[PDB]
Amino acid sequence: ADVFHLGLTKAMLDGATLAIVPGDPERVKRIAELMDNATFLASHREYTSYLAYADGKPVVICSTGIGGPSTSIAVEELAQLGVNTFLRVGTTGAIQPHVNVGDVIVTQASVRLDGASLHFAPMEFPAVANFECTTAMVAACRDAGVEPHIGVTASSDTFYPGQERYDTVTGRVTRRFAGSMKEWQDMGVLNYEMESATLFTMCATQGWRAACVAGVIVNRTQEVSAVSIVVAAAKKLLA
Amino acid sequence: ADVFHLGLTKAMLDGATLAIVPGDPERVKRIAELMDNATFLASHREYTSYLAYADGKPVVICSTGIGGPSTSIAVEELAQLGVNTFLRVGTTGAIQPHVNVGDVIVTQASVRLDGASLHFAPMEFPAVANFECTTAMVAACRDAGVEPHIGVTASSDTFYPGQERYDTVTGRVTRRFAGSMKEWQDMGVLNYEMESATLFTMCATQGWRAACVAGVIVNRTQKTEVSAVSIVVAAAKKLLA
Amino acid sequence: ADVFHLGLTKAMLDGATLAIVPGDPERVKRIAELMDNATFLASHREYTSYLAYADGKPVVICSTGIGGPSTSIAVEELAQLGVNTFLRVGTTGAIQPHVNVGDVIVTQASVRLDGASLHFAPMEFPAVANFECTTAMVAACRDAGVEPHIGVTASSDTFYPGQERYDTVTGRVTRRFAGSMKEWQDMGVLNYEMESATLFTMCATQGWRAACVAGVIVNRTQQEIPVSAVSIVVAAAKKLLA
Amino acid sequence: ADVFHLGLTKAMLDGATLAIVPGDPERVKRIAELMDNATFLASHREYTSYLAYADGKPVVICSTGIGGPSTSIAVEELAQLGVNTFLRVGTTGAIQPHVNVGDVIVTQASVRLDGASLHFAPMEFPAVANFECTTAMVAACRDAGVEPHIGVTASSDTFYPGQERYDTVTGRVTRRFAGSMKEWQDMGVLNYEMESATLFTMCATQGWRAACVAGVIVNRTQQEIPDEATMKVSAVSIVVAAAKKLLA
Amino acid sequence: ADVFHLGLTKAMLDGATLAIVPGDPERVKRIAELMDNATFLASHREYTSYLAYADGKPVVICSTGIGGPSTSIAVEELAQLGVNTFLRVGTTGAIQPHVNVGDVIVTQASVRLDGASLHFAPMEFPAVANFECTTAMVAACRDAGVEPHIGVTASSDTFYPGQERYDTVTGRVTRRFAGSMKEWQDMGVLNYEMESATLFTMCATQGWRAACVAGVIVNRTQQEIPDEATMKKTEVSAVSIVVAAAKKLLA
Amino acid sequence: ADVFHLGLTKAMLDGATLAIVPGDPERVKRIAELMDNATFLASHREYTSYLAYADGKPVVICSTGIGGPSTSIAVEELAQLGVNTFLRVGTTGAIQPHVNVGDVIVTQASVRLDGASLHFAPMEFPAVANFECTTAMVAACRDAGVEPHIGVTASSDTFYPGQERYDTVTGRVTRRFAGSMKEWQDMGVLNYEMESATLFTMCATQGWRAACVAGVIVNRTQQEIPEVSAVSIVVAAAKKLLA
Ligand SMILES: O=c1ccn([C@@H]2O[C@H](CO)[C@@H](O)[C@H]2O)c(=O)[nH]1
Repeated sequence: ADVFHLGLTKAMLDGATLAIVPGDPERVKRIAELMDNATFLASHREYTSYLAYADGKPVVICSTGIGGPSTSIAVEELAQLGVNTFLRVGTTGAIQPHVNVGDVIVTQASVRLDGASLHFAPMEFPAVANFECTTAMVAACRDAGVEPHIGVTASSDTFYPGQERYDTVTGRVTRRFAGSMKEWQDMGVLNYEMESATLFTMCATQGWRAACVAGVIVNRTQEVSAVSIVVAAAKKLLA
Repeated sequence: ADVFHLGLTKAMLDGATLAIVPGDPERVKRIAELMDNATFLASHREYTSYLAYADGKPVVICSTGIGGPSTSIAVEELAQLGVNTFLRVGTTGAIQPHVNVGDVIVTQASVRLDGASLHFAPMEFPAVANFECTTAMVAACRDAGVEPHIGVTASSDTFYPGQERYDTVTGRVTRRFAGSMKEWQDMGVLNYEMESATLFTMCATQGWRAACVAGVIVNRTQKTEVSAVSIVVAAAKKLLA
Repeated sequence: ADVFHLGLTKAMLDGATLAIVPGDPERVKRIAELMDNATFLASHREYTSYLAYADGKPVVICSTGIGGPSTSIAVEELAQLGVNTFLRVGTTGAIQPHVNVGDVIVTQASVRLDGASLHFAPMEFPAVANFECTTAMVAACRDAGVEPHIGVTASSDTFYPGQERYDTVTGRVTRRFAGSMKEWQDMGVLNYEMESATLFTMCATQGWRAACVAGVIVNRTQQEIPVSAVSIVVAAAKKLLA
Repeated sequence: ADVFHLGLTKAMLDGATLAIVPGDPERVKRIAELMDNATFLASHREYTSYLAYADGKPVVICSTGIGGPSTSIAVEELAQLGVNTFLRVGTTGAIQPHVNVGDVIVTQASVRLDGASLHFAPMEFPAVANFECTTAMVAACRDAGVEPHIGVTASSDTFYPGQERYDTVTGRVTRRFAGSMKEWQDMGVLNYEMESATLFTMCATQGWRAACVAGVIVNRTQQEIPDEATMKVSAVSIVVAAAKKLLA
Repeated sequence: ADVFHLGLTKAMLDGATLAIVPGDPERVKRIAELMDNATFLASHREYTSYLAYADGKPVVICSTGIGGPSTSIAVEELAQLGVNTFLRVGTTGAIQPHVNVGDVIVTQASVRLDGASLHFAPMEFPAVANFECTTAMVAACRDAGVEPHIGVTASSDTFYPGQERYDTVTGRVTRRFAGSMKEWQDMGVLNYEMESATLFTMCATQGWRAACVAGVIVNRTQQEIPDEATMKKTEVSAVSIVVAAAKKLLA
Repeated sequence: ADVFHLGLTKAMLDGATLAIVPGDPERVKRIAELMDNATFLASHREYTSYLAYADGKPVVICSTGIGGPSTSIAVEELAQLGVNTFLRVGTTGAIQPHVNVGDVIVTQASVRLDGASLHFAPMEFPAVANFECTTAMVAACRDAGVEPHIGVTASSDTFYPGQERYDTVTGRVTRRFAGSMKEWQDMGVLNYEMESATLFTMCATQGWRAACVAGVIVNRTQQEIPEVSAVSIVVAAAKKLLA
């Protein structure tokens, strides 16, 4: 290993400069296999990595785990190995009535309901995706005949209280987050997830490109496509 | 009038749903005359408003004044009259050595060094432009042969201490803003201006589209006005097509 | 010009050290004509400036525009030209049912609902008026046989949600400002306007004098949407220059 | 008693509506004795209280103890008993180089370096004195041939790190307060004390009047704490003169 | 004196390194007299100090006054004179419905509702007691047959609005503290007092040991303030407990 | 499964009310096999769980993953299945020079350099361990001849800038965190890790007991980059609490 967590060496990446970063270690192989010559690199903790080839060029695929702290480790260590572009593919719950189950959201920027983003910039800095990569994701969507919801995502350090879920052992939500779902809804926020605010703030401040695409699993008011889009998006950027 | 500061009624706008929003009232007529049948609407305080037509569609041109507070009045009152799209055009000073004078900046999102943004959403919320409008701005630049710098802008409630200027009467910068220019520079921030954080945050939270383009007039580390006004007019056309 | 925005030089001020600073550029002329030898100086963006004379002494009258960001520019640049005293004259919405439309409010200190103030001092610092200048404003009221309604003013970076106005496109206010008008009311706060927190914090921190009088144009216990003040601020200037 | 800490009943105040509030319980009798018919009311914890008469009018003198939390109990319980005006008389450290030992400072408003003020209003609210009472203090100074320093005071929950004293066991100050004396200095701030931010904020928000005069005991551009080398009209005489004016 | 407020010199402490710090100057004598050869030292402002001897070792007993800012001066000045261990003994309003009047509460850590603690470390730092001293307090309670209530305590710069008391002149509490009592109750917080946040944060950051035990004088689910109807105090005594804890630590 | 992420039902836990919670999924088996009848329950995402018995008492062993957010899911979902005590066993970097690589730290309470703790209580609430469980951990060290460093831990949402590591791509640390290591050192804080502030705040507010022991793998006074001691202690501690 040349990096402490991932178990990777710069040579293992074969000059890859772009990473696809799902949350789940168990989804990394299946993403890798949509491209050419997929090969297992390593597995440690929540970090499962593969290499594969998109229209000739190496792409590393590596899981992040759930949440900003585990994401910030993967992104830093990948970047130590020469990665400069991070495409997140994921799952999400929608909070707008017009965002249907099975739909696709491309996150342009995020509400910072996380703590790791503050380890890169004070809260005034916007958690904003790279314009070129977001453009690539949108065009990959439309190629698939899917018009994506493009907008703001609430990115939370918790799955329960910070997404204002009451279906828990205590049934309690702290004052800060009580009433919060309706607040984001009113402001046009599309969905909740748990990594984009760290991912975006850290890449913007450090000089790397990031974007995020997600298939909607649930809608709080009432996913092959997503992986196929992110691979299409990667090939656009590498072309 | 329908609206208390602008002195406008809805009928006056002839169905316009898109405003170009420069900072200076004296630049309003100038922008309006790039389009057809420019016509004075009203002038009160720092708010001068014209109607013109862009490829046959009605467009409002209205000044905001300097800063978020005056901007927030213009945008709300225009939106009361059916405007839903706000395109900001201006001049700016760059903080990155490779952003030369005569370059163009398209602001994708802003550092919130302002107060009025917080009257729309808590600080966690991003001060981000509409993707569709930002896309139009960038296409408008490229049609004119300009590759814009697209990125993050620091949006300040002050021209002097919030932009870490020491060329003032006291020469003092309060602790919060001491060393702050270097901090934004290291984060890739491109420039300082004084309205985008308010404009972006209020539009994103209230359901309106916003974007911002500016020509670089000075670089803190080291024709362009006409260029930026030309670009915003071309983006308006694209959006209304 | 000797300064970046105003279009003025030090010589144009004829040695004035005191400015009257209305919000509205369209009020500067009226103010100046209450004094002697009123002379147009400049007009750029929201900054219209006149000079006039009070009992032989030059006074500059210059607008700030609406809100702290434009105010911070006018104040700094006039201070560049030797002004050290800034008497704001404005309009205001009363929030206490005892204050009537047409009454005058002298702002001793302000709730900092603005952002420019923080570019001069952290929030713990009081947005407080100069004692001598406030004193002069209160006296000018007494001479005119009017109540000066002296107290605390909420100074907001917005006219709409930060003053908890609901007759708007979306009809909503963000959480921070929902209920906020009732909170200031209960705390005895008199009124809303949009410049005094920035003006006071900047003058206090930078060694300049400031004060603020405003005419009440609406009472918010009744409704959201809406010369005395101007004669008082002129009277006060004269007292300070005597 | 009819309040929980001070040990007082409304009848004990003989209709007083104005209090003089020093920090030290050991100063209360001396202040009371500048007035007429000084009489002990109670003493419990740090709260010593006297009644006396100012040009025929009743006045309660009651100590606050050091800091906003103890002050807030005093001011609330007095106000339960019908007090509506609170004149603090204190001691202070000057932070500007020519505000001398023995001078008096009249505090117009305060930097809120306390926690108790936040239990009355969010930090955006100014910790400002009552205009009427501040004017009377200024007037009482001038009558005595003292021109007071009138301005802004830094009002601190600590005597040591929050006033940037370093002659302490660890000799360290936490990051927030490191360099903070220079920031207040540059801003024209006159002095440090430890009660005015809480007193002013609680009074403005609750509808009571308040003011603050204090004598300088040290100049911090010179010394951290006074000693026998430090220089030798009292603030106590000024506050009693001010009270007479307000109740006339 | 060697210090600016307390009126004490190093010699007067006779080498003492442990202080009992009650909030009230009027309790100091009584505490002192539970030990040997109790002797008055000094009294200035809110600071009354005695010396006594616990199994032959010197113990200083000094009041803090109400609230963190007064507490902070006493703790600093005592440490200037060689004290390194501070055992707070106080009174407290229980906020859980079956923590009864007359029970003892050993505070292990504190909600920081004060401002003096921020003068020692940013709010993210925990206001936590010394493990050894808390252990001695718990042990002193059990020796005495009292199972203490060990947990978290809300430590407030005010007695009225910050403890959500409404029986006041205005009968209003600012937005931040409206509904706050219910918030702490839901989180399992046991009680309110007014010193432990400041004392714990300053001691942890400066390298000194602190602990806090307090007797319950009201239950806030019952009454805002106690009266003659309130349960009367039992022979269970927080002052006896603190003295017994001191002895364990000095042994 | 009766919970959304862990893949568990209540019946699978055999009545267990205490969990040992390491950060690494690969550590779960190793911990379980220090106990009796180690039994695989589930593996999903970063969440690997075993059941085992501690002197006859059932105990769940479930990874949290790195960081508060993943920790918060595991703690909540276990508690839905009847777990009420959470003993974290981890690794840590020491920031005090007297702490050696290989020593154990028992965390009494944590500096909240995390964001998930704020999803349970505002920042004034102390990130403090359960007194009983901390005392059991101290006793287990003592029974094993190891002196626990008991104190305050800085618990950070990042491994790099928030622990003021400079050997990174950009080698920059944001203003808030520049000089922070020295600040903590000066305040007597022992060590950095990445889960305790979330764990402690969420348990204390929710009515559950939590404690945390970690083995020192690096001393930051010397360098930035670096079971079975720590794990032995947490198992011994579990036995104490369920007796
Ligand atoms: O309710 C009101 C009425 C007037 N103003 C003042 O008048 C201008 C807006 O009409 C602003 O400069 C502000 O100073 C208010 O803030 N609120």
